[PDB]
Amino acid sequence: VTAPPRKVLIISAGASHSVALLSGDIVCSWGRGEDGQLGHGDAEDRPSPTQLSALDGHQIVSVTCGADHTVAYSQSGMEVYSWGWGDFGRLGHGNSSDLFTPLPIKALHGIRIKQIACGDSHCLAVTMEGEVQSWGRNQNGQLGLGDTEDSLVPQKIQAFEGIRIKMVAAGAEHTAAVTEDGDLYGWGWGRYGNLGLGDRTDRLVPERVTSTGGEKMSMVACGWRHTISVSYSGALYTYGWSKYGQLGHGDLEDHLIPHKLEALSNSFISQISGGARHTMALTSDGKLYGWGWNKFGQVGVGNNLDQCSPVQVRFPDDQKVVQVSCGWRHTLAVTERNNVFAWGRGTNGQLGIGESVDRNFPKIIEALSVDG
Amino acid sequence: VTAPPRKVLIISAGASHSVALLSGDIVCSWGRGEDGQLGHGDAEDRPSPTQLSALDGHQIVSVTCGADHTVAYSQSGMEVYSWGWGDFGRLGHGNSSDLFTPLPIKALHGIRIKQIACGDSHCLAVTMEGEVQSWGRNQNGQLGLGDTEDSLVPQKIQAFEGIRIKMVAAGAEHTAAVTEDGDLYGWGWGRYGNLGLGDRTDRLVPERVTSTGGEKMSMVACGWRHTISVSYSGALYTYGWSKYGQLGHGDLEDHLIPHKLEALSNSFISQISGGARHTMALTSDGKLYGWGWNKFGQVGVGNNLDQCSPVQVRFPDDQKVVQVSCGWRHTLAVTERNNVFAWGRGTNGQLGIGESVDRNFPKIIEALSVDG
Repeated sequence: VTAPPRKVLIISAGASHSVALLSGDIVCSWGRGEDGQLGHGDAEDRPSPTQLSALDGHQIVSVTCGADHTVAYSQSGMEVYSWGWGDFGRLGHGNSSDLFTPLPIKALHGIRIKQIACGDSHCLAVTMEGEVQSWGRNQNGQLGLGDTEDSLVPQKIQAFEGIRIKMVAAGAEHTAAVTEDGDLYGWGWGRYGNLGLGDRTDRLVPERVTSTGGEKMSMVACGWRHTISVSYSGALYTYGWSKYGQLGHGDLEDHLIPHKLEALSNSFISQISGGARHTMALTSDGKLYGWGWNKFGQVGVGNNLDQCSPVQVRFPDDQKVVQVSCGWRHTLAVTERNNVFAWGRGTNGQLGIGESVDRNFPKIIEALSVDG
Repeated sequence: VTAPPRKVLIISAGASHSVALLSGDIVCSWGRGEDGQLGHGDAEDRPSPTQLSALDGHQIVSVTCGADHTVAYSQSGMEVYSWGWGDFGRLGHGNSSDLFTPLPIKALHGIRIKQIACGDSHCLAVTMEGEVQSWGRNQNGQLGLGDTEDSLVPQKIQAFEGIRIKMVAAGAEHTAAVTEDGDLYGWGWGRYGNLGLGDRTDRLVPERVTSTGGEKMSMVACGWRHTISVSYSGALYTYGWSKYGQLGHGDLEDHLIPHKLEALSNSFISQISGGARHTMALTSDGKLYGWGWNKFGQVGVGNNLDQCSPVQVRFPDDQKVVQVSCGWRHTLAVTERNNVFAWGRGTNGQLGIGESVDRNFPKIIEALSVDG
């Protein structure tokens, strides 16, 4: 009998593409291919998951999408790879060349990497020791280096000296982080209140968010112009832009400091993802809630109407969700049954279900899933 | 017999879409439709020219594409319309809502408009009196208003008081202008020397280019990060980014001040267009030269190799070219026979030739042309 599908370990949504890491250290990618973000050498869209052969045997343990580029890394080889749109040095190679196949980021060779975050035009790496390096576009201070000059190679954020960083997140042109001891930071473009600092002004270095209720934060994620964080008590906070209701507070008003999403106060949140104009949160018992822009069905609730308060995304037999990732106009999810689902815009093939119309509720990706 | 095709009056290329104005005041659009830039109400790509019915009978005399939006105006009704991606107020309506159908820009109602220029995320209008108003993204000073705050509505550039502006041009995040008396200006994002001011620094208000040889400039155009101008003697100057050879000086070096393109010194240049990473120039006797990025065939010279020096684009029977417009990955041209040709990337339908592979030399658009 044909071997069971590989376990789906990681999913990541870019703006119009999708990438997964499967057991056996196998990378696959699908969706928009025009900027090289799929990494298969050509520039064509792929409507079904396509194995990225160039990374076979390279012991990849992680993948992360930016808007129109992709990063992956190997812990054993201590190598980070990047490919896709090259403008402003977002790929980190000391130039701005686009890449249609993965190349190792030489500046990160031999570094012990804990996490990579990618925004639209900048990226950040966290080391096992909690140090942070950033690269790419810096016009609004998003690299946190204290100026506004783009960096074509990774540079250490000296502002975090002596501060152990747990994780970072990046939006279009802003950045956030949480420390191992629960403090929350924001920097970069801040015009819609998305740094959580109480104003609409950029920051060129990380600045600590002081309005958190004395609550410590365990995690943070960014959408295009909004930010989401979760406290040690599982409470969900959002801040920044809510033009499309993506903050989830029942209206379309921006927030300049973190604001607890009251409607979810009785659920413990375990994972979060920000899309361009929508948001996902996953509870500890595997229920997925979505909200925000829904023009293309990306909220996954069976219609095409924007949602300004959380709505539960439903799956067959109520199977629990274990991973979620948001793109510009689509959403990906993995369930406890080792099924992968996708919904939203499908014109670039990003749903991974073969040629298809857009979908407004979850659709199974047969190529990756146990069930049909 | 079926009436002759309408005369093609204006062509304009956006990043991944294409728009034309035809005799009888008819607007048609094709290519990528996802952000609303085609203006037909839906979000779908159109691979053939599609009449924009909503503007029928509105006496449109001009159309101009930005990256992912479109502007048109009527001289008789003194109305300017915009549609497409709404972020940062590039559409000029006092909000940042996307539009999938044209809406009039109320702030420009009853104003006598001479010209509209659109970049990626900002736009400018020149009045019949040579005044300039700008709107949209302003993070690097590209609106020329003296600060870095986005403007959701048009605002007058007070810096040009008493200076009669002939025309303006806009790139990704920079802007240029020529005065009626031949002076050249640049402002906005300047990191690749593209303002022509001798450095890599932004300007928040227009600044005059002083290295022009005492030559007066009759016209200016912008690509993504480069700028092109033509003198009263028909000499061609380029400056800014030349990573892809788009300045046309035989190598890949940036220029911080205008540099005359020596290879074309024996031709008189009459029209110019900048694409994202390629360039077009049209001589007074109707010969079209292209150069720069050619990955998708957009230079139109029968291959997919970048060109760092001008190469003549050839047409059937050497019919003269009368109009040209460059997009992100495609190029449009109109000839003296009232034929329209397109070449380059075709995945969004932007070539207007029905479903098609990419093309590396000119292909006739049957729907608009006299010939087959």
